[PDB]
Amino acid sequence: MWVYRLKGTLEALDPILPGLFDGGARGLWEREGEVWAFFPAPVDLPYEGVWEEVGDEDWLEAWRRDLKPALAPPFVVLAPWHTWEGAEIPLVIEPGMAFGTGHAETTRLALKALARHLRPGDKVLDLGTGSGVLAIAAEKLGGKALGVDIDPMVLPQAEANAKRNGVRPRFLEGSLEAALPFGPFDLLVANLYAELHAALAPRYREALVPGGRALLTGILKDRAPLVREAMAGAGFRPLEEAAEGEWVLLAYGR
Amino acid sequence: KKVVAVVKLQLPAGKATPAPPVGPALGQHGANIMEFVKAFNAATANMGDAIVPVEITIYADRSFTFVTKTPPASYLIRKAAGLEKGAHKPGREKVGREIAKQKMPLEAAARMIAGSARSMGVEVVG
Ligand SMILES: Nc1ncnc2c1ncn2[C@@H]1O[C@H](CSCC[C@H](N)C(=O)O)[C@@H](O)[C@H]1O
Ligand SMILES: [Cl-]
Ligand SMILES: [Cl-]
Repeated sequence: MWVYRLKGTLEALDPILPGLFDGGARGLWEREGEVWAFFPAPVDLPYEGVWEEVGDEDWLEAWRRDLKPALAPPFVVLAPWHTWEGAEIPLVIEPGMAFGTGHAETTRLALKALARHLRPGDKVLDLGTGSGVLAIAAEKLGGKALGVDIDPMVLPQAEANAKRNGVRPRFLEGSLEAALPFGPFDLLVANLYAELHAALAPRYREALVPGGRALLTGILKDRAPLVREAMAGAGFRPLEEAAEGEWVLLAYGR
Repeated sequence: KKVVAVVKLQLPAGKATPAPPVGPALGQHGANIMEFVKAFNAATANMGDAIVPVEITIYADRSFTFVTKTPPASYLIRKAAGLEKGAHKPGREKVGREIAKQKMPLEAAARMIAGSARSMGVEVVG
């Protein structure tokens, strides 16, 4: 394949883009201060760009090969085409348009914390469910899960992931307030961010039964005090802290 | 969710493939190329052969979202004016001869739309 490299952005180059396509371009890609136009073969163009031949990959194959099962003991997070031989609890998640593919440190932190804290039969709130990964994992561990999200786009994805796992968590649009009537819960798991944890702390307390657990992650290491200060002020007991990379998970007892 | 890339492409409606630019542009960040191709093509199925600007937002766990836009102004002017590839034959050839409202995102912005057409240089009737 060939690329024709032009100085400028797509915006700046707007008048010439139809001509690139009429010349045989199959698509355009804005890069740092350049537009790359991809053609099967070079053509004579009036635009003063530069022809460069690029190496032809099978991009589907390159992507499949570098996408590996994501281990988060006791779970392995697998794409639908993955095979697995180990004894781990499989979680099948399509890597798609919803956070929670299993390839985030925070998702993995929360998966391991679930295995440490979740009692069979207990009621679990997955706050900010995204792909559904954590609510599905909670079902696999013997819990009954409610997964909520304010983003309605993820809920059909979370549903379709639940079908890949033979489980049916309850999925719901909204936030903590919309989950409240389904509680109180035995366990809350929330991979969000520090500031939202600090704001919702007192409502976390109301969401949980006495002795209920809050597993909170999505917390940047340097933002952890905001959550510690807030969960103290809401009357929680600290159970453990867990770290991976620049991220932490903080566990609290009601 | 922390954004790791915002990828701007223009692709042919209904016709994304995993070949470049889609393959390398999404692949660089590990986004699901095949899932993008499918959603893109489903979302632009009723659009003919239009150029569709598309913005892909990729997250640290390889999840992504995308937004499609309205065809480029220059594309619309050209298509409405009869300008096409192929049949350039010896002898006579004819020059060419709303989009402002489709491309506006307040009022008579059609001033550098009628003007872009003349820089093209397409004759306007009224
Ligand atoms: N105030 C709020 N209430 C409910 N959900 C929220 C929220 N703010 C953000 N979210 C949702 O929280 C999710 C965070 S990404 C977390 C996805 C998944 N639980 C995982 O562990 O990987 C996003 O889908 C986002 O839409
Ligand atoms: Cl429920
Ligand atoms: Cl019920």
